[PDB]
Amino acid sequence: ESQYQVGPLLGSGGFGSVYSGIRVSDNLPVAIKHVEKDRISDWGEVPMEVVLLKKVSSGFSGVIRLLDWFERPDSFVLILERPEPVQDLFDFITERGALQEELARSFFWQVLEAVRHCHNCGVLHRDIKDENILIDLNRGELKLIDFGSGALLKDTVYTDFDGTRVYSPPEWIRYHRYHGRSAAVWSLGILLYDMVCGDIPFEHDEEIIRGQVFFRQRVSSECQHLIRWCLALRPSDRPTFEEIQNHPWMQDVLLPQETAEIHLH
Ligand SMILES: NCCCNc1nc(-c2ccccc2O)nc2ccccc12
Repeated sequence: ESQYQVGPLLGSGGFGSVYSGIRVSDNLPVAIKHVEKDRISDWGEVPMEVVLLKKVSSGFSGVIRLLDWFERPDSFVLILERPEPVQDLFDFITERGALQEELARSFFWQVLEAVRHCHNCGVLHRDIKDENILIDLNRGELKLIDFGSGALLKDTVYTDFDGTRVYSPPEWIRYHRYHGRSAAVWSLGILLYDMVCGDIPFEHDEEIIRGQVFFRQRVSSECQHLIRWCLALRPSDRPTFEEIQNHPWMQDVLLPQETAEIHLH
């Protein structure tokens, strides 16, 4: 209360309410996110989201870092990093339409680096999508947000999910079972299609199940191939992170600052 000055509401939804703010001591820009305890589904040791953020908030990353948190009688309050100026990937794509492949290559690469960092830290995000990706527009750097539906990463089967359905894999739709990495890779396929086409490939359960990809925009063969690989119906047929980043479409990525200079300035 006295440590932060609160500004505008930035967003609200299933994750709670997120406000802009300034840390009073040093003027550091922050985001202040409130969520009601009753609206919290999962807990650890605090909300699971706090556990997962601390595991990935150490060191530098393509993840929005947790700086502090507070418990109130009926809510938890998270103090998060806030780049300025910033825009989420959903609003960016909405404003600009399908992204040029060079731009999509750079963004997608940074998303992959961030997700690998989560996985190395023992964290599975479970809601990778355009709305959960922030763009620092000056540095051309991408940051993941919203670990509110994530879990500790494990090698056994998940039978629960509360992420975004249209990014969820066919095995979740049919069987209510998935494994972490291969489900992550599927959502990455949806994300990459979204970047180069300006919209998601599937809307209904049976389209996800059928897994046929139609391209509504001109997209290179190499990119279509990577997308179709990530969206293989058999989880085991999907690429590993390593195979994604060694894919020919992923070669010669721009540096983030180059990306900002060319595409964001
Ligand atoms: N797509 C909704 C995004 C609303 N804005 C923002 N949302 C969040 C945010 C939203 C949900 C969960 C955790 C989070 O950190 N964190 C932000 C951090 C800095 C700047 C903006 C932010």
